[PDB]
Amino acid sequence: INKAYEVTMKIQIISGFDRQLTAWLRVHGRRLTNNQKKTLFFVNRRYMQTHWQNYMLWVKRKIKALGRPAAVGDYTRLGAEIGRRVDMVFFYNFLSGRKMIPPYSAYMAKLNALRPADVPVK
Amino acid sequence: INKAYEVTMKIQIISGFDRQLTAWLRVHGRRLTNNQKKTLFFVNRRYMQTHWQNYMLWVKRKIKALGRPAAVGDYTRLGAEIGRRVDMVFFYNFLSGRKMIPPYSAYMAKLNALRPADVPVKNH
Repeated sequence: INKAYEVTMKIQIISGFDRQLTAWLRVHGRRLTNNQKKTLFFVNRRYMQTHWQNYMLWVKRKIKALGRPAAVGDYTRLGAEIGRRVDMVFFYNFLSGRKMIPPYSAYMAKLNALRPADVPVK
Repeated sequence: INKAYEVTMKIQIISGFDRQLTAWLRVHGRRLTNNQKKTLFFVNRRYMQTHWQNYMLWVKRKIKALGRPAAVGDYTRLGAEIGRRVDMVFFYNFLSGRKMIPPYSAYMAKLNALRPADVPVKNH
């Protein structure tokens, strides 16, 4: 059930990365402009996209290792695990500590405007 | 810091960062696209811009410590030292290591097309 599986995983991964960022922003957000905050949310979606194949390699081996028929809920749980086990807070700290949060551009707004279920992955 | 001094520093810093990137690329650039390489050259300019206030305080201290009035040759030297010693390699490793090199955008090509002397910084 391929796309139901991709959708629940994307929702959980983005949700999880977004939780890390919103938590981080409560501590560090004072210093950043609203555009810089939106850029970091873009970063979350882009990070998921550029690591999607690696997450799928790994998810494929975890389902396989179920010795069981995968239900969509398996995918929900594997996505939630990626969402909390990727250290995005390190990434925010490094990027902001290097003063290199990129400018908020229309192409970033475009990605942020999609529903999480529709964020394109390959 | 006066305009003439600003200009020799931007030239030397961008040149130094560019040399560091050119070096790093020999090791780490085999599988990047031309686009991705051009983004890291943009990153060098952007890095200088966002660290400009930091470099200006460092420069002020170095100049206070010179033991004589400063002249443009001192600023050329300090810009070259920043160009050499900032570690752009830890930043290039971070972007490439995480597969987060940004796409090459039109605004980036615009910044890359300026002469280093004309890259805007907050110094006016």
